[PDB]
Amino acid sequence: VKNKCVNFNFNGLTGTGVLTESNKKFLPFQQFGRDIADTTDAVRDPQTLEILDITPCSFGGVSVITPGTNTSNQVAVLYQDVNCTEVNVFQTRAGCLIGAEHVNNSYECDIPIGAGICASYQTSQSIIAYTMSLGAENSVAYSNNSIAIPTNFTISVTTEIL
Amino acid sequence: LIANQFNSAIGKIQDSLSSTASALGKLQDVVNQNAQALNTLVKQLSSNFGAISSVLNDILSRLDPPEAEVQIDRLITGRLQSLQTYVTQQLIRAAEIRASANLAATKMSECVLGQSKRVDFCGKGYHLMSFPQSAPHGVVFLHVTYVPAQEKNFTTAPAICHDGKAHFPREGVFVSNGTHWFVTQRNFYEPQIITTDNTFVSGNCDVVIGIVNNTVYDPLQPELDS
Amino acid sequence: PVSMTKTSVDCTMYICGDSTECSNLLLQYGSFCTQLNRALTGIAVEQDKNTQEVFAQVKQIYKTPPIKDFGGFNFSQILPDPSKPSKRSFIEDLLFNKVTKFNGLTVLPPLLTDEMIAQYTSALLAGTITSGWTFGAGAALQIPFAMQMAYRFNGIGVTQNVLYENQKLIANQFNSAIGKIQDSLSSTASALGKLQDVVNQNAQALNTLVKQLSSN
Amino acid sequence: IRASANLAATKMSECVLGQSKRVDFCGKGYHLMSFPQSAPHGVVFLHVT
Ligand SMILES: *[C@@H]1O[C@H](CO)[C@@H](O[C@@H]2O[C@H](CO)[C@@H](O)[C@H](O)[C@H]2NC(C)=O)[C@H](O)[C@H]1NC(C)=O
Ligand SMILES: *[C@@H]1O[C@H](CO)[C@@H](O)[C@H](O)[C@H]1NC(C)=O
Ligand SMILES: *[C@@H]1O[C@H](CO)[C@@H](O)[C@H](O)[C@H]1NC(C)=O
Ligand SMILES: *[C@@H]1O[C@H](CO)[C@@H](O)[C@H](O)[C@H]1NC(C)=O
Ligand SMILES: *[C@@H]1O[C@H](CO)[C@@H](O)[C@H](O)[C@H]1NC(C)=O
Ligand SMILES: *[C@@H]1O[C@H](CO)[C@@H](O)[C@H](O)[C@H]1NC(C)=O
Repeated sequence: VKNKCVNFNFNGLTGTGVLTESNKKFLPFQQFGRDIADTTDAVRDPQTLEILDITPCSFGGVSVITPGTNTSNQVAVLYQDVNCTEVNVFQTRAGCLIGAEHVNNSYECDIPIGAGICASYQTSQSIIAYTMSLGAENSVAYSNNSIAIPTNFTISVTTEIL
Repeated sequence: LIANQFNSAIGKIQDSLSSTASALGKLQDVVNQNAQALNTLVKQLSSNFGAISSVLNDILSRLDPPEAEVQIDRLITGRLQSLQTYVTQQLIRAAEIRASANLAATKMSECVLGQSKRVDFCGKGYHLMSFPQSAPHGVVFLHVTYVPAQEKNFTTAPAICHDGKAHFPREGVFVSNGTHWFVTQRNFYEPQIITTDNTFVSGNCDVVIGIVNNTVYDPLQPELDS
Repeated sequence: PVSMTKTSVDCTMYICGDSTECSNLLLQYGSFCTQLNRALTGIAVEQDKNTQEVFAQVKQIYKTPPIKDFGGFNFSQILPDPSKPSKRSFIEDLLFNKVTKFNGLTVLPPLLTDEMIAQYTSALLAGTITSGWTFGAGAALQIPFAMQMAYRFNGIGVTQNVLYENQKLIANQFNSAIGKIQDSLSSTASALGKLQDVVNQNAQALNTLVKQLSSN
Repeated sequence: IRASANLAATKMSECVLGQSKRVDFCGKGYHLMSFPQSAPHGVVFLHVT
């Protein structure tokens, strides 16, 4: 059985992986493939002579995107580095994201998911995932003969803590 | 206006610290990280490390040395490795603190003790002065900075020709509000009429690109005319 | 160097190949690798913080004006070029062409992807080319680039006369200098050593780490 | 790396975002201005001197 997360033990190798057909061509004598880390990745099916590739079963980190408990209890979950089939589901390069609504409007980053996607709590309130906004766009009216001279000042005291 | 604006800025410092606790994140992170490190150290103390029982007095009482020595050796190796991990974590964190401490020492000397012309080393904007305040296992800086506020449109030109001789500014910029030509300081709009005391003469018109035609007034001339 | 590859190595799956007996053995040792996992998460957050501290120092993402009338100078090489699909300037495209597993090693993606970072380096550049330092110090203040140079010369003690009288020569000297920077990066890889060494050292550290799995 | 990155952020602030009269901090010679350029996991500066 192929293309399925199956516990496998071939010729007594053992392990867990996804069995798929391999385009790689064994030399006739060879039996077991291996990796740079010296772990089994290619096997020859014993009974019938087909070359099987071992791809380890899918996995990834589990990260949650959660707003303040007092503001609400709603939560959206990030399954890290898995495509959105194994699992308001949004697919980003970071991984599959469940429980969040995509919006094309952009705001300043509040909760960062990675690959440019930041989350924040806004409209009635919910969790939204959007391409993060870099700041307000401001083209300057540059010209060969135009100068801007400030006519006023503000003395702002800023706190820096070390 | 400066006195009241600075007092108000101190007032906003008062309100920002009194109301918002997000500012003290770095020191709170240092304290929490260190306390959590010690707490983790004690938790590793009260962990079995692959022996019969975590308590040394227990393993002592129940087993005598000839067999017990392997279990005690296991507890020693586990604790000593945990202490190694803890010390190396503390020692490296001490090094990062030392880097921050030296950065603070430099920032103290170069910013508090004296005005620093370095940009954004002492908070955003041109720096005027900074003040130290003590804090638990840290220092808090107030950075008094000058920030330009309101723009104004002027036409401009690199230099000025008066008699075919090109005049450049000693300090400031040639700015025209559309019908007359003034010289202004770079970071604040204080227009002044063009005179020979603010400008030094050099060369001729042809070489400099973008020059405009503008009369240059000579303060000495009305004094000799009168 | 500014950042390093964000990698996360999970304690239980990595040390034990999905074995409950092994996991129970691992939990016996207590809280070693949960602090390893938190410390390695801390390593990762710092790298993103680094790129915040270095690039995200500008509040508003400026864009260059359409018409490239910069007092005779030719900054067309370092400014973004629309033809390339990613909004990347020519020198970044020169680097991005010149510069070239499943055992618990995960490579977390960076927070700021390469196009967004390029947008910052475009914003910061367009700020320099149209404001000098002012956009850093406060609100962005427009300034013609000839005066910005005359300011900066007066900073290094050379009065504005030398600039305005010798503008065309410096224009040609700077443009040729940029051309040399092009050819020096395009042909010679010795200058670009430090990032390659960072990649080599880190990717070797991982390759050694994963290789240790095959040691008895 | 963070020591280098803090050094870079200092350079980008004092050299790109501002002119710096510190000698050789921004390439050999007197310094005028600098350009940031992005690179994979690092920044490359063009120091105009
Ligand atoms: C600013 O640039 C504009 C072009 O965008 C200049 O306008 C022309 O400039 C050339 C060269 O100086 C002249 O020969 C033309 O007569 C100008 N035409 C117009 C419509 O004025 C303008 O002169 C430039 N100004 C400065 C200060 O250099
Ligand atoms: C509620 O608590 C969270 C953290 O627990 C905090 O971030 C949020 O601002 C709080 N909201 C209010 C209204 O106090
Ligand atoms: C995720 O799975 C679907 C289903 O086969 C596939 O069409 C899609 O291309 C996958 N995503 C990636 C990035 O391969
Ligand atoms: C922008 O909004 C339209 C309609 O509201 C939607 O179809 C589209 O998916 C949005 N863009 C993105 C990138 O989500
Ligand atoms: C100066 O002129 C530009 C366009 O030439 C404009 O965008 C800017 O708002 C003006 N400044 C003021 C204070 O009006
Ligand atoms: C200023 O005067 C000279 C002499 O007639 C002239 O050639 C030049 O074009 C003038 N400059 C401008 C900007 O009109």
